[PDB]
Amino acid sequence: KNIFTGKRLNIFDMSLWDVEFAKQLATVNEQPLQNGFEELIQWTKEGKLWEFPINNEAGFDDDGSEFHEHIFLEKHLESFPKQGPIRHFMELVTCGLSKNPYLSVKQKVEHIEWFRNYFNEK
Amino acid sequence: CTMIRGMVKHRAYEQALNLYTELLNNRLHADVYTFNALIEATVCAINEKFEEKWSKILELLRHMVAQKVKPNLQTFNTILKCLRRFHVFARSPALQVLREMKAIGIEPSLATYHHIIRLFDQSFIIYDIMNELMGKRFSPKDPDDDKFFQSAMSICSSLRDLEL
Amino acid sequence: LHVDVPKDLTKPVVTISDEPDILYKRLSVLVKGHDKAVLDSYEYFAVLAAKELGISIKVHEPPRKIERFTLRVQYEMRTLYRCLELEHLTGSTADVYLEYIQRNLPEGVAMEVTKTQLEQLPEHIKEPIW
Amino acid sequence: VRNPRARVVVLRVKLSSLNLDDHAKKKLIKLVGERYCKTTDVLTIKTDRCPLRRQNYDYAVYLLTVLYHESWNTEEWEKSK
Amino acid sequence: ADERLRINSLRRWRLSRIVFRHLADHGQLSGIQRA
Repeated sequence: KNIFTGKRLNIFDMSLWDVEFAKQLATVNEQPLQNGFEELIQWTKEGKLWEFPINNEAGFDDDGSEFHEHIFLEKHLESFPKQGPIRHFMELVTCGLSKNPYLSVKQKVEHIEWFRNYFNEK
Repeated sequence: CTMIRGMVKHRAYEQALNLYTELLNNRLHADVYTFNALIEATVCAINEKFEEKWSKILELLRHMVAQKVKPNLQTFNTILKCLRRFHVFARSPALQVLREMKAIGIEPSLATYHHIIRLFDQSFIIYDIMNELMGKRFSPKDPDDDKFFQSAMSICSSLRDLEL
Repeated sequence: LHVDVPKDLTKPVVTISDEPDILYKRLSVLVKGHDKAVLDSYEYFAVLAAKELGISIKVHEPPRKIERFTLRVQYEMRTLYRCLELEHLTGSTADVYLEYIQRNLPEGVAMEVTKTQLEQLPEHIKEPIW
Repeated sequence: VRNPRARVVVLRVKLSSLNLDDHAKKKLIKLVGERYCKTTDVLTIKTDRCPLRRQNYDYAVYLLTVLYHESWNTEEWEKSK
Repeated sequence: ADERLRINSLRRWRLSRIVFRHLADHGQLSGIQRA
């Protein structure tokens, strides 16, 4: 008969220490690289190599913004003159900013706020 | 608990045990790793025979069930590693440890079989251990798992049996 | 390996999700390189791989360009092109094929892949607003 | 890996597939201007304003949506054709 | 900088020619051959 049948104890039925315990567990299967595919796999797991198929906007999300924040920036013009020549200048400014693909929403908003300030001192 | 674990980690078994008794006197409860530390300390304690050391380990297990702490893989593996130090007298207790480890539902690791094989090698269990392990895929569960195959092959060398 | 072989191999996990996949009418792959032989070998590789992946592929050669400039000492750049138009492939087939051929992209060869996804009208455009 | 040219998205739809009447088709065509090719009956909206590509795709869909709705609308000045 | 741009609103290898030649002439600049 197998060793798996027989008498048993019958006793029971059904921080830093953890970190280093897991790091020591990692060493159990820590072998040297066995070929080139394994090297590429290890590098991409480490974040070394590019992801394929290549995504030209990988790792970039523009702060999760949506298009209507980039195209419709006229809600930042509420505190300005609504019908004078600053309305003209600032509406055209925000039209310019809405066509800028290189800036995020935050920089555009800060720029609009700077004009807010500058006109208010003046 | 942390003092106990570090205390054993640096081989200070006697006052490790004394501080455990102090812990009990303060009506406090110990953690599984602390119990494993304490088992290792009990076995490495000097001037005691096999039987009283085994009784002390059993007493520790009765405490384990007393404070509602459930044993895990590391506890049984430590028990078997300690039992390795007592050669022939420890064989049936090691087998009983393995059977209880299965009955509780804790899957044996590679380190378990490493300890068992090295304990009995001082030998036909390897047939059974292997007939269990054939076809199975394993994961790192014990630091000593990497020592299995080596020890396993040693048996094959000692037994001069090629099919193993 | 003649006797010593791996007993079993852990195939990668490919789970059939529940979402519908993108459909591509066309997938045009414009590879630009400084060497015609490199582009010819890459064309052979890509076309073969498409054949064993079942994807319908056609190849043509867009005209080469030269950029000449002078410092008299006159230097030259040649750019040669190869266009691989794949047709009627799903999102996953396209994705795996592109991963393969981009990981196997040789030196000095840049890639431009245009993907022509197929979509249906938004529900806002099936009828006018009343 | 960043290439600024990857944000561009091009939406192409044949106007015959849009539920348009005569007035709506006329209005749509002479709204879009050169984006519509008479030979092919295809309207092509190229969006590159937004940094990302998902944002430009959403903007293109939004443009087509508003274009359809404003072509199917008859203002007061529309009376004096 | 940005302040300067705002007030305004309110109103190939980057090497020396010779170092280019040595790298270009030695084949160290990819794709740049001599006509």
